[PDB]
Amino acid sequence: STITQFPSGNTQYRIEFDYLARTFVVVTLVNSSNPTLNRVLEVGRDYRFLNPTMIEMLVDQSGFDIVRIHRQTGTDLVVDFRNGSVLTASDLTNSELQAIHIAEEGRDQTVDLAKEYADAA
Amino acid sequence: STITQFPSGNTQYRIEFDYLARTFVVVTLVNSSNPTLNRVLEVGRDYRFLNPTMIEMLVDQSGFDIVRIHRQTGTDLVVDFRNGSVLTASDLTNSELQAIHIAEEGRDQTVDLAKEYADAAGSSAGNAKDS
Amino acid sequence: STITQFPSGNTQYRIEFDYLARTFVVVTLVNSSNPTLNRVLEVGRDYRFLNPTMIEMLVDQSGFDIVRIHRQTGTDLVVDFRNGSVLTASDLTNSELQAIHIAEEGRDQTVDLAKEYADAAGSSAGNAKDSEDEARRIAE
Amino acid sequence: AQYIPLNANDDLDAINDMLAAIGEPAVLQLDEGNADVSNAQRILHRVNRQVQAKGWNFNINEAAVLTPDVQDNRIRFLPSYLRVMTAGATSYYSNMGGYLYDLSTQSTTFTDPITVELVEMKPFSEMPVVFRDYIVTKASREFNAKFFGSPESELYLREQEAELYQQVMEYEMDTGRYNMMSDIGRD
Amino acid sequence: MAQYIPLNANDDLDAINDMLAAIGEPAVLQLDEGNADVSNAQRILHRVNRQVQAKGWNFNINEAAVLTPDVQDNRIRFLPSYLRVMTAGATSYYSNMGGYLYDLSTQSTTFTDPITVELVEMKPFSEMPVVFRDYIVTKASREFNAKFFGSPESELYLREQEAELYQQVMEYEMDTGRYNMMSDIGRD
Amino acid sequence: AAVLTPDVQDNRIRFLPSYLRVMTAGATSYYSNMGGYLYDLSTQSTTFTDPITVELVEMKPFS
Repeated sequence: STITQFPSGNTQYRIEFDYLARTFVVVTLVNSSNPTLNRVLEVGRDYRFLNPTMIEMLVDQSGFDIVRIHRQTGTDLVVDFRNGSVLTASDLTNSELQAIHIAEEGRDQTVDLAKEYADAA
Repeated sequence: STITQFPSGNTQYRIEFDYLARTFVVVTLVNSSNPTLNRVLEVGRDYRFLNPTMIEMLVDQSGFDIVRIHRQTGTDLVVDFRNGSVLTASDLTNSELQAIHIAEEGRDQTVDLAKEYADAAGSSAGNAKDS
Repeated sequence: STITQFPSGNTQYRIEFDYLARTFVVVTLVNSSNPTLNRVLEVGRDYRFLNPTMIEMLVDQSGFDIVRIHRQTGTDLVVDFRNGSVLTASDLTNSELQAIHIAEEGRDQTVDLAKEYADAAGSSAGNAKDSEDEARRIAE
Repeated sequence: AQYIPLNANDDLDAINDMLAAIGEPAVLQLDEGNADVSNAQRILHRVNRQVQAKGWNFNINEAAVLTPDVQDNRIRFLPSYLRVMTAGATSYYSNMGGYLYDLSTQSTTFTDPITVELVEMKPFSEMPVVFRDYIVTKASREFNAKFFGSPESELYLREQEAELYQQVMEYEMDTGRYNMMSDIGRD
Repeated sequence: MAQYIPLNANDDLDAINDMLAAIGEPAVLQLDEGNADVSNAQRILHRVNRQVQAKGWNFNINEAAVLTPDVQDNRIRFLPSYLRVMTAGATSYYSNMGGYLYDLSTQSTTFTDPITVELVEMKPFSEMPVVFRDYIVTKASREFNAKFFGSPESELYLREQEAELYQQVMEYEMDTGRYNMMSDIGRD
Repeated sequence: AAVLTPDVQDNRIRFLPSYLRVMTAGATSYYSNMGGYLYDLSTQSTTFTDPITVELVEMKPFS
């Protein structure tokens, strides 16, 4: 889907969903007992990209148990059309995939989060 | 709209919204007294399409009071683009329409699914503490 | 970011989002205490445009304390492709933008109602979880 | 006789003049065209934005009331802003994540309206004539330079540009009187 | 837009397209990693941005900044986003040794209470004033032309453009601060 | 010395495309065009109510 939870206490983690730009990925450490104890990491100071699907963390765990990764698509155009240029299929694919991703996330994310909280309860 | 309500004990019904494929439309039976059962039907042996705007059923029960019909679009590219093929106008039109829909689907059922999941979790917490 | 509110009393207000046409902008007067007295203003008799990013009010602001501005895009198509014609970028561009805009209002609308209830459910789940679990662990 | 133009626009004519530097005839519309029409607009827009940002007597506004929001106290940073400064003092203003940031206090939590000095942008078709001619010549020089090297077409635009620059300055000086002997009086 | 700024513009794509213009080729329309030119151009742009941002301007230096030591071991990390570390009004001896803060005066890497220094951090490209962006783009274009495709006419113009932009940056810098030399002076 | 007069229904003054320079005789001036109407930067409005006197230059045919 567009949200995933992994146990804490590791060095590497997997990215499974699809994205259009590398700056659309968000990482966050969550504590089960304390709801307001959450913090949001930041790229370069906390983690780095080993390959298009691998991330390596450089922080120390403590009062946390689960690692959460979700997606958030941006607002800016990915493809901008101009007369006199070569046109292929991938352009037309991405131009629609952007809006489809936005709609899918905005519809699903919170419902899936409520699902996981529900069965965790 | 996107969600429709229909009383049971009838033979024929209609459809009140556009769609892109026959698989998108979803029909299920509703029993208000027992929210838990809410059996969901499926194509072929239960209902069949003659007129694109009409629904004609095969089987009926008598323990249920109302019927639910609603739309649910899928998150996959209906149209495919490839080098060497030809670009028509129908595909170009049908491409964007997909997104303009998902918007309303979210707009309606997101909120009222939130209620069900929330009070289910609350009741689970309550009976967990009690028992 | 498509819904904003400002205090009432001034004479000029700013527009802070893009739009495709001047008919996609809505201005309304808000009463915080009783929300059954809201009104909608019509262009020409209540407000006017100076530049693409500013307006002026022309009516009396009595009994009101918030002013709200939001964007509402229509659903009818803008470009109509037909066979046997030349393909141009503007049509490709105008069509793309229309879709991205709508999806944005949809998400911004739904998140508002979703987030608080999701948070309440999560907090209740966590409270029941730790309370019951460690309490019964200590008990037995 | 006289010259009465047919369906005149202030952008199509500018593009046509920029095309004349190479030596190609005019056009009738902008919706569809070859690459050159799609290569001139970028340069024209960039040059316009660059020139408009120097700060002249008819741009700088010394009093403007920016107001915060009501739900979360913050101030947005629209892409039509060019300069943000305070008039009679030193200022520390910058952009961080599409919001106004004050380096002195290291926060983005403004609570009350603020008065600053800013310069906004205007569409190309409402500037005075001399500025438009100067911008067109400046754009034409670069367009000739980066796509078709011709010596005869060069060596003339520079001479024209110098005179246009002088005219711009001499126009600017007459807008404000600027008398130095002001607020000076006693027996 | 024909009469105004285009809607939802991408700054990095525009910068790449402007860099490609000096060679004499049209746009690229995607900004993808498959093409050879994009990968070469992006590194140069990033390097020039980092170099220019490190000179020190009135909106970078933060006089009062607080750093805190770790709990388990008394050390302070040296993040890769720091550019200059100095004290406010005195001589300083700071350096990096094994990803940690080192003090040459004391010859140790152990700090026991938080300290206060000044530093300069890095910012994303699309969050800078306009004149700086134009200056950076011109400087990057010159190097890209010089290193991969020798054109004799595209030159002899970028030099004048760079000089003009440098001047304009100077007037912009001298305007934010007033810098009155006759302060702190007064008596009968 | 030239005289410009406002409209009756609304209070605005048009900006014809034959104007070349607009200035005040013996003082500083702030005049410009914004949406086909006369704008005064000092007051930040376009609501002139009475006729004013300005200094301008108009165009003439080549012949």
